[PDB]
Amino acid sequence: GAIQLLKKVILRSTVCKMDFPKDNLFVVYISDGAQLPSQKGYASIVKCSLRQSKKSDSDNKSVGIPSKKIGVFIKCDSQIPENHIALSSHLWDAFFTHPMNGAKIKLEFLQMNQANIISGRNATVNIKYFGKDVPTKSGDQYSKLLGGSLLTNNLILPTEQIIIEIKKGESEQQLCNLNEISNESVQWKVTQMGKEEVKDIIERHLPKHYHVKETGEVSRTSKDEDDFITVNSIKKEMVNYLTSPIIATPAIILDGK
Amino acid sequence: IGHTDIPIANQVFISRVGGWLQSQKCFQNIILTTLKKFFSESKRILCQNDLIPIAFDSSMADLNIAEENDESDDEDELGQYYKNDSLVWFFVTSAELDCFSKDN
Amino acid sequence: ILVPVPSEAQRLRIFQWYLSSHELNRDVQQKVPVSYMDNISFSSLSSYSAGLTPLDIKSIVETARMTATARFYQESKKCGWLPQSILITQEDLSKATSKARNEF
Repeated sequence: GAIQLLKKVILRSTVCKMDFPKDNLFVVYISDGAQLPSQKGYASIVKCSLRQSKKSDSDNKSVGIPSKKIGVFIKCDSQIPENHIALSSHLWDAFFTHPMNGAKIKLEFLQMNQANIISGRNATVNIKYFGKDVPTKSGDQYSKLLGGSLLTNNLILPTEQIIIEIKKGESEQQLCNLNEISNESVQWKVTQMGKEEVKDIIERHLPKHYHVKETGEVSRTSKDEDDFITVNSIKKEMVNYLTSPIIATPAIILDGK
Repeated sequence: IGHTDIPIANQVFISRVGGWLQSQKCFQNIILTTLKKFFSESKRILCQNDLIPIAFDSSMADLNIAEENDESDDEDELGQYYKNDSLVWFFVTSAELDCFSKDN
Repeated sequence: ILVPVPSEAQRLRIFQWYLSSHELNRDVQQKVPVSYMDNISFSSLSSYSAGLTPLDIKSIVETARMTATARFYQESKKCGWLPQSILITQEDLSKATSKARNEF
């Protein structure tokens, strides 16, 4: 009964910032050089465990694996380099990571033949906002902010600090599309879950080091895009030499007084 | 002999072949993982007293990417993400089976 | 036992080794292959190779590969008629020798 799975492939993360039309929320960009059988799929980072010192690790033993498989739309691009992938910022936040090139994303498409998809009736989205300030963010407001979304059970957006387990009454669901559904048939619920289960959820899924808040970690600490135009006579060369396919020796030294 | 007629073993004792590579404590785990994968890829054919070489990318040593990447689909894009650099050998010392044949 | 700086024939053999195709195609991920024109006077290079070491020979051959690749890509951009491989000229190796003597 599960959705039949088309070709699955890995791809190199790219921070090359594209348009990423704001209309949709979870979409990506792939090179047009290859054929894309489907526009809908799942993406999943591949965690690289570097902290295996002192033997012990963070594998399935006493530590579960967060939801790597996250549904996202797919669409080609001619400018993006071949064998490369660009992710919407919302995707980066969903994966609990900042934009970063070179990350290897496992991905796999689907097909458009399925009735389990909620064909209209009762698309009860569980917007389980667990933040503070008792914000008046309405279900209608979130809808306006969440339209054009392919939701799936147990996924979190830390930017809004919102956890969602899409529900159809008491029947769950993993997929949905704005285009194929009527906006009336989606129901938005605004509440705050018990702080105990929220604490447990963050302890089990949100790592203690990750804090998506861009302003929380001040990076725009007076970093104006200063241009030292004459000295660019060197910069323009360096990048080329650095971007040159072949480097005679791996190193280049920049020297100054 | 036809591939059908080749008996299937149950327990196989393999003595790791002594080698400078096999010694490094920092490597052993990646080596045994490489063996587990290589046998997991598909069926294999072996003989008593034989030897098995493995080629692996030592650069992945401390990069202990978790096993939960079950049967990584694009092991080819991973292999090009890798580059097997160092080689090891393994000795098959015994195989357990209860289907006796002329060519055990 | 002392290992001397390579002599003329030693440098000749060093070149025979490095300029052998497969050695140049080690880390060539790009599809286009790499190779050299056959009009290269190896003896002249060996003679001009006075007072060098094999690692310097590696440096100079890689630098020649560089000038060749840069020129080839520039030509492909320029004319739009892409050739089917890469080539290295006596001039390129001569300038690499000059650069090597300089940095030495």
